[PDB]
Amino acid sequence: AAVCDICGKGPGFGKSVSHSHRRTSRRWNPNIQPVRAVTRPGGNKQRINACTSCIKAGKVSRA
RNA sequence: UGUCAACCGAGCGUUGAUCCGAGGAUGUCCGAAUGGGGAAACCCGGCACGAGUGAUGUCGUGUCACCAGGCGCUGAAUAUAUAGGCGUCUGGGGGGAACGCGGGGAAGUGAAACAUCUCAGUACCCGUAGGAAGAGAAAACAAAAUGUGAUUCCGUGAGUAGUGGCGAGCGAAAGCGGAGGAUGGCUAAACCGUAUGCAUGUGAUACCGGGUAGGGGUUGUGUGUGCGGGGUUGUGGGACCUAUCUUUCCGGCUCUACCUGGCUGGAGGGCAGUGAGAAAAUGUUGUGGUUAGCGGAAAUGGCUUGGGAUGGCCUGCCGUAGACGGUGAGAGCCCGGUACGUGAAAACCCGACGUCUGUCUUGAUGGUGUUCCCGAGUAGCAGCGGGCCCGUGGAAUCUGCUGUGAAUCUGCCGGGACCACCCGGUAAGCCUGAAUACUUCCCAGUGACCGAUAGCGGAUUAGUACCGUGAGGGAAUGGUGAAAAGUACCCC
RNA sequence: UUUUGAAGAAUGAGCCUGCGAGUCAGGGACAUGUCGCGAGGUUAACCCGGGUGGGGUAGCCGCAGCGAAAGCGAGUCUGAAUAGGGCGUAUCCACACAAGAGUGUGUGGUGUAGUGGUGUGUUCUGGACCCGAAGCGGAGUGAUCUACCCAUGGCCAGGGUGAAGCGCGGGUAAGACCGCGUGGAGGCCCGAACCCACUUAGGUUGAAGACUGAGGGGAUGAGCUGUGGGUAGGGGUGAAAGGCCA
RNA sequence: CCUGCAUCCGGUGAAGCCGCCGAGUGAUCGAGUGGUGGAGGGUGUGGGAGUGAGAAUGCAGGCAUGAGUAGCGAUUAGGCAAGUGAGAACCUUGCCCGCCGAAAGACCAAGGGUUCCUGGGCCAGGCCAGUCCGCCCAGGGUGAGUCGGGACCUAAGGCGAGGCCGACAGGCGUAGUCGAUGGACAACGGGUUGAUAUUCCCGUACCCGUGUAUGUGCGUCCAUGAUGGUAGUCAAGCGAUGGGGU
RNA sequence: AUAUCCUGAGAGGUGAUGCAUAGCCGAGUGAGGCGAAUUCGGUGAUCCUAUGCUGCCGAGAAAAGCCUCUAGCGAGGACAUACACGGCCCGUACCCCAAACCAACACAGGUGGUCAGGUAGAGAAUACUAAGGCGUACGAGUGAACUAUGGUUAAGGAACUCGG
RNA sequence: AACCAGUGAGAAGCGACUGUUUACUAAAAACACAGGUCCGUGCGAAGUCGCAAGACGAUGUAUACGGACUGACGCCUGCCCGGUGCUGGAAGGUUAAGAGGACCCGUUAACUCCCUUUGGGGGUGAAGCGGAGAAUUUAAGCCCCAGUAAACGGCGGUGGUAACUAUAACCAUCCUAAGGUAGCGAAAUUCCUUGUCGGGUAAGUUCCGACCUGCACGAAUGGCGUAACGACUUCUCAACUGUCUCAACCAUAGACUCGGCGAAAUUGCACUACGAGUAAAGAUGCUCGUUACGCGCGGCAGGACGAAAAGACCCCGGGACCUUCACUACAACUUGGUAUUGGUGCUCGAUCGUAUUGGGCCUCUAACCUCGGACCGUAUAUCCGGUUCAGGGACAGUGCCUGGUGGGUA
RNA sequence: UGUAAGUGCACAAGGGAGCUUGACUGCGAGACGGACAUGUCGAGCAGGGACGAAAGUCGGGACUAGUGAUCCGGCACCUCUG
Ligand SMILES: [Mg+2]
Ligand SMILES: [Mg+2]
Ligand SMILES: [Mg+2]
Ligand SMILES: [Mg+2]
Ligand SMILES: [Mg+2]
Ligand SMILES: [Mg+2]
Ligand SMILES: [Mg+2]
Ligand SMILES: [Mg+2]
Ligand SMILES: [Mg+2]
Ligand SMILES: [Mg+2]
Ligand SMILES: [Mg+2]
Ligand SMILES: [Mg+2]
Ligand SMILES: [Mg+2]
Ligand SMILES: [Mg+2]
Ligand SMILES: [Mg+2]
Ligand SMILES: [Mg+2]
Ligand SMILES: [Mg+2]
Ligand SMILES: [Mg+2]
Ligand SMILES: [Mg+2]
Ligand SMILES: [Mg+2]
Ligand SMILES: [Mg+2]
Ligand SMILES: [Mg+2]
Ligand SMILES: [Mg+2]
Ligand SMILES: [Mg+2]
Ligand SMILES: [Mg+2]
Ligand SMILES: [Mg+2]
Ligand SMILES: [Mg+2]
Ligand SMILES: [Mg+2]
Ligand SMILES: [Mg+2]
Ligand SMILES: [Mg+2]
Ligand SMILES: [Mg+2]
Ligand SMILES: [Mg+2]
Ligand SMILES: [Mg+2]
Ligand SMILES: [Mg+2]
Ligand SMILES: [Mg+2]
Ligand SMILES: [Mg+2]
Ligand SMILES: [Mg+2]
Ligand SMILES: [Mg+2]
Ligand SMILES: [Mg+2]
Ligand SMILES: [Mg+2]
Ligand SMILES: [Mg+2]
Ligand SMILES: [Mg+2]
Ligand SMILES: [Mg+2]
Ligand SMILES: [Mg+2]
Ligand SMILES: [Mg+2]
Ligand SMILES: [Mg+2]
Ligand SMILES: [Mg+2]
Ligand SMILES: [Mg+2]
Ligand SMILES: [Mg+2]
Ligand SMILES: [Mg+2]
Ligand SMILES: [Mg+2]
Ligand SMILES: [Mg+2]
Ligand SMILES: [Mg+2]
Ligand SMILES: [Mg+2]
Ligand SMILES: [Mg+2]
Ligand SMILES: [Mg+2]
Ligand SMILES: [Mg+2]
Ligand SMILES: [Mg+2]
Ligand SMILES: [Mg+2]
Ligand SMILES: [Mg+2]
Ligand SMILES: [Mg+2]
Ligand SMILES: [Mg+2]
Ligand SMILES: [Mg+2]
Ligand SMILES: [Mg+2]
Ligand SMILES: [Mg+2]
Ligand SMILES: [Mg+2]
Ligand SMILES: [Mg+2]
Ligand SMILES: [Mg+2]
Ligand SMILES: [Mg+2]
Ligand SMILES: [Mg+2]
Ligand SMILES: [Mg+2]
Ligand SMILES: [Mg+2]
Ligand SMILES: [Mg+2]
Ligand SMILES: [Mg+2]
Ligand SMILES: [Mg+2]
Ligand SMILES: [Mg+2]
Ligand SMILES: [Mg+2]
Ligand SMILES: [Mg+2]
Ligand SMILES: [Mg+2]
Ligand SMILES: [Mg+2]
Ligand SMILES: [Mg+2]
Ligand SMILES: [Mg+2]
Ligand SMILES: [Mg+2]
Ligand SMILES: [Mg+2]
Ligand SMILES: [Mg+2]
Ligand SMILES: [Mg+2]
Ligand SMILES: [Mg+2]
Ligand SMILES: [Mg+2]
Ligand SMILES: [Mg+2]
Ligand SMILES: [Mg+2]
Ligand SMILES: [Mg+2]
Ligand SMILES: [Mg+2]
Ligand SMILES: [Mg+2]
Ligand SMILES: [Mg+2]
Ligand SMILES: [Mg+2]
Ligand SMILES: [Mg+2]
Ligand SMILES: [Mg+2]
Ligand SMILES: [Mg+2]
Ligand SMILES: [Mg+2]
Ligand SMILES: [Mg+2]
Ligand SMILES: [Mg+2]
Ligand SMILES: [Mg+2]
Ligand SMILES: [Mg+2]
Ligand SMILES: [Mg+2]
Ligand SMILES: [Mg+2]
Ligand SMILES: [Mg+2]
Ligand SMILES: [Mg+2]
Ligand SMILES: [Mg+2]
Ligand SMILES: [Mg+2]
Ligand SMILES: [Mg+2]
Ligand SMILES: [Mg+2]
Ligand SMILES: [Mg+2]
Ligand SMILES: [Mg+2]
Ligand SMILES: [Mg+2]
Ligand SMILES: [Mg+2]
Ligand SMILES: [Mg+2]
Ligand SMILES: [Mg+2]
Ligand SMILES: [Mg+2]
Ligand SMILES: [Mg+2]
Ligand SMILES: [Mg+2]
Ligand SMILES: [Mg+2]
Ligand SMILES: [Mg+2]
Ligand SMILES: [Mg+2]
Ligand SMILES: [Mg+2]
Ligand SMILES: [Mg+2]
Ligand SMILES: [Mg+2]
Ligand SMILES: [Mg+2]
Ligand SMILES: [Mg+2]
Ligand SMILES: [Mg+2]
Ligand SMILES: [Mg+2]
Ligand SMILES: [Mg+2]
Ligand SMILES: [Mg+2]
Ligand SMILES: [Mg+2]
Ligand SMILES: [Mg+2]
Ligand SMILES: [Mg+2]
Ligand SMILES: [Mg+2]
Ligand SMILES: [Mg+2]
Ligand SMILES: [Mg+2]
Ligand SMILES: [Mg+2]
Ligand SMILES: [Mg+2]
Ligand SMILES: [Mg+2]
Ligand SMILES: [Mg+2]
Ligand SMILES: [Mg+2]
Ligand SMILES: [Mg+2]
Ligand SMILES: [Mg+2]
Ligand SMILES: [Mg+2]
Ligand SMILES: [Mg+2]
Ligand SMILES: [Mg+2]
Ligand SMILES: [Mg+2]
Ligand SMILES: [Mg+2]
Ligand SMILES: [Mg+2]
Ligand SMILES: [Mg+2]
Ligand SMILES: [Mg+2]
Ligand SMILES: [Mg+2]
Ligand SMILES: [Mg+2]
Ligand SMILES: [Mg+2]
Ligand SMILES: [Mg+2]
Ligand SMILES: [Mg+2]
Ligand SMILES: [Mg+2]
Ligand SMILES: [Mg+2]
Ligand SMILES: [Mg+2]
Ligand SMILES: [Mg+2]
Ligand SMILES: [Mg+2]
Ligand SMILES: [Mg+2]
Ligand SMILES: [Mg+2]
Ligand SMILES: [Mg+2]
Ligand SMILES: [Mg+2]
Ligand SMILES: [Mg+2]
Ligand SMILES: [Mg+2]
Ligand SMILES: [Mg+2]
Ligand SMILES: [Mg+2]
Ligand SMILES: [Mg+2]
Ligand SMILES: [Mg+2]
Ligand SMILES: [Mg+2]
Ligand SMILES: [Mg+2]
Ligand SMILES: [Mg+2]
Ligand SMILES: [Mg+2]
Ligand SMILES: [Mg+2]
Ligand SMILES: [Mg+2]
Ligand SMILES: [Mg+2]
Ligand SMILES: [Mg+2]
Ligand SMILES: [Mg+2]
Ligand SMILES: [Mg+2]
Ligand SMILES: [Mg+2]
Ligand SMILES: [Mg+2]
Ligand SMILES: [Mg+2]
Ligand SMILES: [Zn+2]
Repeated sequence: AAVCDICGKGPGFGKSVSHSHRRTSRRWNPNIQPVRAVTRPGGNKQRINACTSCIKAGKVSRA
């Protein structure tokens, strides 16, 4: 739950602000889920972490 | 025949010692440690080739990690195939004082308190290479001037325009003047060829510019990929037809033989070359400098005090050399050397002079109307955060994440919301030296800087003794005199 | 020294020789002397000179001010108002006009002085006269004593107390129960080593940075101890006292 | 005090120190004189100061009183004759007396590294003097097929090829290899020098390996046998990285 | 069935015509030579049989080695005797209930384990003692008070002290 | 016969016993201890450490495990559900993000009047581009209603009503939830207190047994007893003794002289009297007066505000830790939307059949999930990966925004 | 004699009656006391009003208490900017 193995999108770091205008540390992590990639026509897939961006763009096929 | 620091015994050298300059071998063990093991410098092996004993026991020289990337073989449950397994080559594991790039990232303290702020993007950490790095060829400014023309670094522009519990504080840009010259080059798209596959075929009147004609595969027609031409831009450009001008020879092809228009090979003549624009090697110069050395001028002058003249008085000489040190007391002419001249076996790097490599000349020049192209989850939009003076405020621009999601030249984006008219430009791919930053080391120089409680903690046994089981802390100790001639000898 | 008030019984001083304290940086600011120039002064960054010298007009202040502005100008803003007011035209004298509500309104003159270096007092930003804590964060180091647990050994001198069970003689129909011999279960009892620390006297510039002399509790267990291992600081551990962590 | 400039002094004695004599309204001065010394100084006028001490329970070094006062670190206690030598209650020899004796004795592991022996001396140390020493100097000294460890095996635990997770840094744990306080494993008595002893010697034992010779002696090539009975295997001898006992 | 096997204390023979010793001679920092008897009883273990046996519950390491089995290799190997050989690396002095270790010291503390004689004694307590080792590092004198550790004391016995 | 070698009894209080604790002032009435009750846990559990895998719980499965209060054994364990938590009913009101676009304006196409010639100067209006943007939708929390005291908690005063004196020993007044059941009581609780009564010696503010006037005893922060036990606290009795009237004597190690070595704290100065005075209010050091040869040794300690640690007690200023309905945040938990995210069916609505795009429910498998079984990588593997079989399944988990609880942390 | 006290008012500022909103706009010569900013009075000018024939008075209440800076923001208008 860190980075997409394909596009390598790492998490970004920022500062969270309360309604009292006081600052504090917080982190944002890109949406990535475990899916079996469709790359070989042979009909075999392997467990690889992927990101919604790559999945929806189809860089790893759906089948 | 190094040195602390005398002393003895031993020896070499004119047949060139010692010394210094360049290159070359050996180089026990640990230390990324990598034959295996482990509490640093200590224990135990395999394999091959040699040495030794009547044979084991023994001994010498090689070789015996891991990971990643190529290449070859092999193909499990399981069939296609993969994972996995073997053989062989190429690379990497650590260290380094400062200098860079991208991230993470704190608390003391001011506001006479303090949450926002500031301290500060500081200390520290992480991943990273170099001798420098990064950045870089406008989707840039400005405003009606017919302006500038890549980037970087300094001085102004000013403590102003702004911002802030409008407190404490924080802080630009444009333009202008300087250092440098390369206002440089590459790459995917529009279309033909070629190894292919996936396909399907009316498998025959379609593939080839016209005419004579032979046939049914340069597949008849589509798709994705590797390989060579033609193109690289803003007054838009590039691909197709249509006229004009056309600065070597020959061959094979445009299905085929014959004329017309195109594709490709073999030979002049230019073009550059270690180069960012393509890469590899091989044949002949600079008293270019550097790593040592060598030459190098003139008073034993006289008189005086003296232990000692390098002190005082009087006479000389050199000066392309009166910088600086030593010598028994302040030395141009005593010594070391200074001005100046020379000077290298080997090696270094620079520059210049020579085989070889490769694009183009099958090609270039100025026009025309039509059909296709100009960098995809991108630009923009909505939500949540950063840093620009802008501390969400009307919020421009850049950027991180999540959803939605566009077009190809009367297209698109920019001139601090936004609309209309004007003006500039062509992002979503990649390289690019010169102007700049720094010294752990070496060479040469300087001090209205310190002289032993000062000066680096360290002028001597120095990061030693010592303290602490640890990170770590951290001490004080120079002057005899010209030479030791360091007081023979006698006496208590 | 600090005190309104002290020779003090308010503090500092054993003696001696050394070491120890209003400086620096910036074209900063105000003020004050000093030198050139004079309606100008004035150079940065950067070039050429073993050298302090010579170039370098990019910049900054006075030269006109008023008004938030479109602007205007010896005037200007407020304003319906030459109608009074706010700011400015260096200052002055003289000449005329008004009231003499103190002064103002119009003409002519002498005519204005600022700017660069530098000495000195203060001030701005750097810790800015000298020295002086309890505490915070980041990064690292310790469970060899002390707490707990884990694997593996050793340790407890002597002497008493006698459950179940068992066999025999009684009781019963069988028992419970009644006596007789064996057994040593006991977080049982008295008492060594070891371990603990209750009272008491000494020590207190001690022999010892927490002991000694007399007495005091366990001693087969929640026992004692050796060997090697694990537990890291807003945390560990803790038969729980706000203890321990060299 | 250091410096630019111009001057003067100095082995016929420059700088500090200790006196005498004097001098200015002050911080002081003397080119006026005496002893010590041996190597650089003064005046005039400019520029720059780490430029002037008595106190902060200041710091480095040296030294005052209490002071020739307390103590000289237990629960046993010495005495005598002789010797050595300059020195003897503290050293050597001999004779009495006392103390300890679940230790105040004889040993192992951990712990230190030359404290062990021989020879030399007694300015450093021993709480006093020392001929003595756990002071130092110079030399010498440590002997394993069988004792403790390694080459044999394992635990609580540590490392960790692959791998999982994690923004990076990093946390986990498989196969394996490390880790005695355990298991198995083969020697005892006596003698010996100034220091070594299950180690050397004497006497007698035990456990693994290699070579040669000899004797039992069995097969490969013949072939009986048992068979499942022509033919195909075979039970010799080794025997596990595997199974099962211990 | 004391069948058969295993184990196995203790006893007995061998090791040993050897070694050592009480003692006798000369000989002294000491060495040399010679060298007797060595039978029977009592007491009695914390040591052996013993990983035994009997009770109890809180219910009690692994690997290696050894034996065996085949799988599998296999034509030389097994046994016995004799002769002649090899058997690897580190630890090895001295100090150990302390003047040599832990405590700043030549310290009134601590430090795991093994040896345990005689007499009285229940004893590994207590008293004197053998083997064995010590007189441990400032001394000599002196009826002061006072201090501290002991010893004794008429009659009352707790009347002091907050408190036997 | 030396040495060695337990005083005993009678009560009360507290605790059931043996045990453990503040190294270095406190060993207890403190702590735990076996008994019980309640709460929570359906199994890669809850609870943990760890942002994650994973590990413990357990190589176990409610006749167990985690949390809480109590403490052997005997007789027992009263009333109250308003407030706050917890478990249920959310059947209504309220509101976040997101969907949604009533109306409005800016903008110039087109224009509405003069004014020219080739849309502005004095208002209408299309599209596109933008802005605030309203009504409708929502889920949680909050308000509403029941249960729970071995959950945190509370359990009063007021008046009247006996045969002579004594008071309430029944009824009603306010309130809320009721206004102390058993048991005990001048106690480890009691200020007025040495309360009153009986025991104890001559004397008893201690002690023992009772009296109820319980400021301010009380039954799971338990009450009253209780065999045995306690280096726990208080009192009484016999024996004893130098603890006393009342002290005396003897020995050891110092204290003392002699010999040797040789110590520390402090220190402004010194040929450092006293009586009465004088002052920063207590004088060796000042005024008047009295006394007093110089220098030592052994003894005693009133003074020299003697030595020790920049006073702990007080205040000022600044820290640290702690508590909560003080403020502001965070972790964690929890609610919806949205992406991951698929197909077919029933059922509810805003331009009784006609149009509305979002809710509720049931199904199917391919996404996805399972510390389920069997095989292979594999000689040794409870790791890991792959194939297959078997179950869940468009949920859950996880990204982004958001509403709530939140002394667990800052 | 509205609201406490004092100072005043018998001429009125006590009461009664008719009309009317000067409880205006643009200004202000000078003084009052104050460390600072806050606080107090005022003659007189112009516009356009009120009362009164006129002379004349009116910039709230016989007098002294009935209140609050800075910053930020809202509303109307403006011959400012853009
Ligand atoms: Mg990731
Ligand atoms: Mg950041
Ligand atoms: Mg912050
Ligand atoms: Mg060399
Ligand atoms: Mg070599
Ligand atoms: Mg290695
Ligand atoms: Mg290694
Ligand atoms: Mg590779
Ligand atoms: Mg296949
Ligand atoms: Mg590196
Ligand atoms: Mg403050
Ligand atoms: Mg503050
Ligand atoms: Mg900043
Ligand atoms: Mg480089
Ligand atoms: Mg660039
Ligand atoms: Mg770029
Ligand atoms: Mg600027
Ligand atoms: Mg400031
Ligand atoms: Mg091309
Ligand atoms: Mg191209
Ligand atoms: Mg001379
Ligand atoms: Mg001369
Ligand atoms: Mg010179
Ligand atoms: Mg010389
Ligand atoms: Mg010189
Ligand atoms: Mg020379
Ligand atoms: Mg902002
Ligand atoms: Mg904004
Ligand atoms: Mg604009
Ligand atoms: Mg243009
Ligand atoms: Mg472009
Ligand atoms: Mg540069
Ligand atoms: Mg000196
Ligand atoms: Mg250390
Ligand atoms: Mg002062
Ligand atoms: Mg004073
Ligand atoms: Mg004063
Ligand atoms: Mg005074
Ligand atoms: Mg005094
Ligand atoms: Mg004082
Ligand atoms: Mg004082
Ligand atoms: Mg004071
Ligand atoms: Mg001093
Ligand atoms: Mg001192
Ligand atoms: Mg200033
Ligand atoms: Mg000035
Ligand atoms: Mg001047
Ligand atoms: Mg005026
Ligand atoms: Mg800290
Ligand atoms: Mg550790
Ligand atoms: Mg029984
Ligand atoms: Mg018994
Ligand atoms: Mg007893
Ligand atoms: Mg003592
Ligand atoms: Mg200490
Ligand atoms: Mg004691
Ligand atoms: Mg004791
Ligand atoms: Mg006693
Ligand atoms: Mg005892
Ligand atoms: Mg007792
Ligand atoms: Mg007991
Ligand atoms: Mg016990
Ligand atoms: Mg550690
Ligand atoms: Mg407590
Ligand atoms: Mg401690
Ligand atoms: Mg000088
Ligand atoms: Mg001279
Ligand atoms: Mg001289
Ligand atoms: Mg002289
Ligand atoms: Mg001299
Ligand atoms: Mg001068
Ligand atoms: Mg001067
Ligand atoms: Mg200066
Ligand atoms: Mg100074
Ligand atoms: Mg001084
Ligand atoms: Mg000192
Ligand atoms: Mg003293
Ligand atoms: Mg004394
Ligand atoms: Mg004494
Ligand atoms: Mg002693
Ligand atoms: Mg003697
Ligand atoms: Mg004894
Ligand atoms: Mg004994
Ligand atoms: Mg003993
Ligand atoms: Mg040891
Ligand atoms: Mg050792
Ligand atoms: Mg010795
Ligand atoms: Mg000697
Ligand atoms: Mg000596
Ligand atoms: Mg000494
Ligand atoms: Mg020696
Ligand atoms: Mg050996
Ligand atoms: Mg492991
Ligand atoms: Mg690895
Ligand atoms: Mg691991
Ligand atoms: Mg190991
Ligand atoms: Mg071991
Ligand atoms: Mg031995
Ligand atoms: Mg026995
Ligand atoms: Mg051998
Ligand atoms: Mg060895
Ligand atoms: Mg030895
Ligand atoms: Mg030793
Ligand atoms: Mg030793
Ligand atoms: Mg010992
Ligand atoms: Mg020591
Ligand atoms: Mg000692
Ligand atoms: Mg000791
Ligand atoms: Mg011990
Ligand atoms: Mg014993
Ligand atoms: Mg004795
Ligand atoms: Mg002895
Ligand atoms: Mg005494
Ligand atoms: Mg006594
Ligand atoms: Mg008597
Ligand atoms: Mg008596
Ligand atoms: Mg009394
Ligand atoms: Mg009493
Ligand atoms: Mg009670
Ligand atoms: Mg007890
Ligand atoms: Mg306890
Ligand atoms: Mg404790
Ligand atoms: Mg204590
Ligand atoms: Mg203690
Ligand atoms: Mg205590
Ligand atoms: Mg206790
Ligand atoms: Mg107790
Ligand atoms: Mg307890
Ligand atoms: Mg109960
Ligand atoms: Mg229980
Ligand atoms: Mg319960
Ligand atoms: Mg769980
Ligand atoms: Mg409970
Ligand atoms: Mg209780
Ligand atoms: Mg209790
Ligand atoms: Mg209720
Ligand atoms: Mg309720
Ligand atoms: Mg309530
Ligand atoms: Mg909407
Ligand atoms: Mg609720
Ligand atoms: Mg309610
Ligand atoms: Mg009572
Ligand atoms: Mg009671
Ligand atoms: Mg009471
Ligand atoms: Mg009382
Ligand atoms: Mg009483
Ligand atoms: Mg009493
Ligand atoms: Mg109470
Ligand atoms: Mg309760
Ligand atoms: Mg209850
Ligand atoms: Mg009781
Ligand atoms: Mg009595
Ligand atoms: Mg008596
Ligand atoms: Mg007496
Ligand atoms: Mg006597
Ligand atoms: Mg004595
Ligand atoms: Mg004494
Ligand atoms: Mg004495
Ligand atoms: Mg002495
Ligand atoms: Mg003092
Ligand atoms: Mg007085
Ligand atoms: Mg007095
Ligand atoms: Mg006083
Ligand atoms: Mg006096
Ligand atoms: Mg006095
Ligand atoms: Mg006097
Ligand atoms: Mg007088
Ligand atoms: Mg007299
Ligand atoms: Mg006193
Ligand atoms: Mg005092
Ligand atoms: Mg204090
Ligand atoms: Mg305070
Ligand atoms: Mg804290
Ligand atoms: Mg959503
Ligand atoms: Mg979703
Ligand atoms: Mg989507
Ligand atoms: Mg709160
Ligand atoms: Mg807190
Ligand atoms: Mg009236
Ligand atoms: Mg008004
Ligand atoms: Mg005025
Ligand atoms: Mg008027
Ligand atoms: Mg007026
Ligand atoms: Mg008025
Ligand atoms: Mg009126
Ligand atoms: Mg403010
Ligand atoms: Zn991706």
